[PDB]
Amino acid sequence: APSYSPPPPP
Amino acid sequence: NLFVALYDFVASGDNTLSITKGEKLRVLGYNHNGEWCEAQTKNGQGWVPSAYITPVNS
Repeated sequence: APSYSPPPPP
Repeated sequence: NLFVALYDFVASGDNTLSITKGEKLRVLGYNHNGEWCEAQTKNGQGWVPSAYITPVNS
């Protein structure tokens, strides 16, 4: 998976 | 392992998958920390945010 954070729920 | 998208998410590279609110998706697994999960839809396959989906029929 990506190492960065997923975006917060909008 | 059948789920529905709660919000829209647009893919950003790194094997991520775009999903549309209301779309159904099959879940194949999760990453080490649970934040990302591997999905398949009618548009393809890839990583989506775990917080963006919920089980169907619950």
